[PDB]
Parts: sequence; structure tokens; C-alpha cells
Amino acid sequence: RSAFQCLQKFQQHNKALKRKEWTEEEDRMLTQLVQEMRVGSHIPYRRIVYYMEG
DNA sequence: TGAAGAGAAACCAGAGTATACCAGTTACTTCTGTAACTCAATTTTCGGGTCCTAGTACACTGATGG
Repeated sequence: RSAFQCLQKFQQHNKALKRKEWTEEEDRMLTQLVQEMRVGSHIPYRRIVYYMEG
């Protein structure tokens, strides 16, 4: 196998990749981010994520 | 009085003979390039579109299950 394939399978079957549980600090971060990058009813979550960690 | 040849009327292949193609070459032309202006016809080439089928991202929906 390649190192890339092994890492790829590990990630695609990892469980600590995402955080899977919300914290109040993370909620404040999400709210501050959404209020900054809304343009209306348009909330680009793919642009928002890249400031949310995990 | 037959014998060993003498003569005679048939076939039969073959060697010149007769064709039968089949190349073997001498002049005698055109056709190049360059130049030029002309104009139209035609081609090439060339950057960009154009349409189309097939995925792709992405926010949301709609359950779903523990």
C-alpha cells in the first residue's frame, strides 16, 4: 500500500476527525462567524467552517 | 524354295518456320525561381466560442435511531 492510502483509510474510518459535540465557546464562535458572513438568508457554511476547528 | 533383304503404303514427332508480342531507347518539349503590380478565388490556420453530457458542490430536507 501507499502511505497515502493507509492515511486515507484511517481518516475515512477515524472518529476523532470531527469534534461531534458542541461547546458554549464554540457556539459563540459560530454565532460571531455567521453574523459576519451572512449576506441575508444566505449563510455560506462551507466558508464558515474554515474558521471552525474540526 | 525359302532367305535375306527389296519395295511399299501407312503413322508420328520434330526442326526449322512463322508469327507475336514486348520491351528498348533520342529527341523534344515543359517547367521550375524571381520579380512585380493587379483582383478574385481558395485554402489554411487559428483564437475563441458552442453545445452537450456528465459529474460536483452545497445548503437544506427529511427522516431515524438511540
